[PDB]
Amino acid sequence: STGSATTTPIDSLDDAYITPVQIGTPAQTLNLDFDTGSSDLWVFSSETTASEVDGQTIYTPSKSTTAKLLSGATWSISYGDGSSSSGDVYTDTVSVGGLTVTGQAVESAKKVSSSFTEDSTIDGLLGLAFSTLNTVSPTQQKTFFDNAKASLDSPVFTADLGYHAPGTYNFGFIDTTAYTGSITYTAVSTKQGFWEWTSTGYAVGSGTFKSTSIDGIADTGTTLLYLPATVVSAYWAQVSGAKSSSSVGGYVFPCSATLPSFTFGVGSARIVIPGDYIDFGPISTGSSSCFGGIQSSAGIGINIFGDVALKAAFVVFNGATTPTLGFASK
Repeated sequence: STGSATTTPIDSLDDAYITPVQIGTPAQTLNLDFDTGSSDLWVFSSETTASEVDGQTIYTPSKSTTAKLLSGATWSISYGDGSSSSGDVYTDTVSVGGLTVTGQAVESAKKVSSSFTEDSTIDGLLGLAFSTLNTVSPTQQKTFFDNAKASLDSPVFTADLGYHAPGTYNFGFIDTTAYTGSITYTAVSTKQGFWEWTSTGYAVGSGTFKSTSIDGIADTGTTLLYLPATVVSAYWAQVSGAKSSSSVGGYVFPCSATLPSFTFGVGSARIVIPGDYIDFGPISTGSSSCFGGIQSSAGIGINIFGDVALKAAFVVFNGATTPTLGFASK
């Protein structure tokens, strides 16, 4: 089997991407944030505290003939940005782009933090990291991908995120029309439950490439590119007037700037992030200070190849017995 679904930016900055997902019988379609940095499929629901719902579409398990309470199971998750959610668990039929999993754990939110409430466009998350990170207790649950894997033509999914445009998540096949050149594969460590890999270095603009190992995660659920302070300083030093602002919470730059590109290494291959991808616009409405899309990972504890980086590539998440990651230009 295979599946193919379009993923669409939630706003004009590509802050996140939503992908329609069919849950239950008859289908209830929710727009979920596919997150290769976590491993819970959770939704706004008929159980979510009413004051914490503001425009989201909810899953109502009592209206699904295939929903079953997973008795005794609870979940609770905290994300890198400080947001969180928790609740109980149903199993139900879940389909993505024509690919169907029966008996999928659908984590029903009883509580969500303010950041989720305030984002009316995101009806929940669909985790695509390794199932070892799943938070369901006392019986840990599998991700949608883990459940689908055995039925897939090939044990892979791909992320093809757009810049200010829709893109695609495919399951079970590699679309050879969706990228240019060849795919370069690189080793993955699953020790922390992430799609963790080591970039071979970077360049800023038309500058020389610096060969240096940068361990980080491929995380579709993180907006920006978070790299070591040394790398980030070298980037922003090429933008007149750019500075790190503790009041704002990162590097800002004059909105009048033309940003240089940023290149990262994948083995001997190179992925180029155009400068425009690094512009996250005014810090507040009407400001002439703009927020940067490359930020320091210092104090996160991990480097994160978020959407800024991933949307510059066609990315293969290879879930074979020995997982690997592939990157191609597009």
